[PDB]
Amino acid sequence: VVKRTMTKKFLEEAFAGESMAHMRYLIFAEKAEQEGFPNIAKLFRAIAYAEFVHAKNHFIALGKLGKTPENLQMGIEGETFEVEEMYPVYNKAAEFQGEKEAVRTTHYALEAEKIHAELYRKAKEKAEKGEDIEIKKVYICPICGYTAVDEAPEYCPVCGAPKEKFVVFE
Amino acid sequence: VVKRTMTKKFLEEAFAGESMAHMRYLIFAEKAEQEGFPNIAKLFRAIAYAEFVHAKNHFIALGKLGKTPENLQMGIEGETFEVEEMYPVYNKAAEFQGEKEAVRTTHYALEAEKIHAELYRKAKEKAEKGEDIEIKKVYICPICGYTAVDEAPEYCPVCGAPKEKFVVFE
Ligand SMILES: [Fe+2]
Ligand SMILES: [Fe+2]
Ligand SMILES: [Fe+2]
Ligand SMILES: [Fe+2]
Ligand SMILES: [Fe+2]
Ligand SMILES: [Fe+2]
Ligand SMILES: [Fe+3]
Repeated sequence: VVKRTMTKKFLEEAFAGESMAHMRYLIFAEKAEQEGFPNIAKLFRAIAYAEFVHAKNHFIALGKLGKTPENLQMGIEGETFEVEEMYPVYNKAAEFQGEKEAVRTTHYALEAEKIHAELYRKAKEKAEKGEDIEIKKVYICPICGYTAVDEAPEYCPVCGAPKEKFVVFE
Repeated sequence: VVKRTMTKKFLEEAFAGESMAHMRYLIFAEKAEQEGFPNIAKLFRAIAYAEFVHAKNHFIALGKLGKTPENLQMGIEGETFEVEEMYPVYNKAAEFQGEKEAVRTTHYALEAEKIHAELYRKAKEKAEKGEDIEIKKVYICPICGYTAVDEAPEYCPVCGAPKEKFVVFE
């Protein structure tokens, strides 16, 4: 594990840089596919995976990867931070500055993070006992990120998108 | 598109936050799989997607998504910055502080970004003319992220990984 202050800071910045590059490429791949460039989209997705490898490598060097129970905990804290601190404030700020678009994206994220924090809490209770959670599939709204396990509402409670549009993980 | 300075800054911060959460979850998912928790891995992957939706929303709100040619340009500039500026410096600093692990992770990323920059350049020249790129498959080394198109090398020149370890994108 890296211990020197400056190098740790640099690896942290590189992890953030790699994460954003990976994210942009997933976004670009989707856009390229919609524009009629399937091979360019394929290129973006592959490189996005390469950035995942870079990010994971820095992540491990910082010694931030642990066992599932500990990983779920990192998740619980991050989600909880976004629910109680970050998004409420960013949302209130956007409201205050009249940026309706930002008011919407932060509202979208916030409601979903509330669900994430809870699912991770339930999951840890299991993992911590050496047990896997019992879930068949997960629904994710492609519009606002609303998340549902096993059973989904007919329409997204946040944006109202029909269930037919939810991305399914099974 | 969001214009106010503070809200714009907050959305850029949220984009970074969502990107890193997305990444940590993809990393945690692979770990959960390796530890024997396939359902928890499923949850991590599903939620990773939800964070992609959130980041995509902020990114679009910030007005950073354009047509494929322009998106490739953003990629070219990002990769070039990492190749010419960021990684050579972080790598040198890591070496100077004797953090061998970081020397390795920054070197792995560096060699790969050099390839990425060139590939996006090639792709853009085609996209500019309304043409897709002529690539059938893309191989990615799961160890260092080394990237090769159409054919995988006998062994990864960067980390030494055998050809059979490459992840294929077709
Ligand atoms: Fe990278
Ligand atoms: Fe979340
Ligand atoms: Fe929704
Ligand atoms: Fe999120
Ligand atoms: Fe790259
Ligand atoms: Fe490699
Ligand atoms: Fe990168």
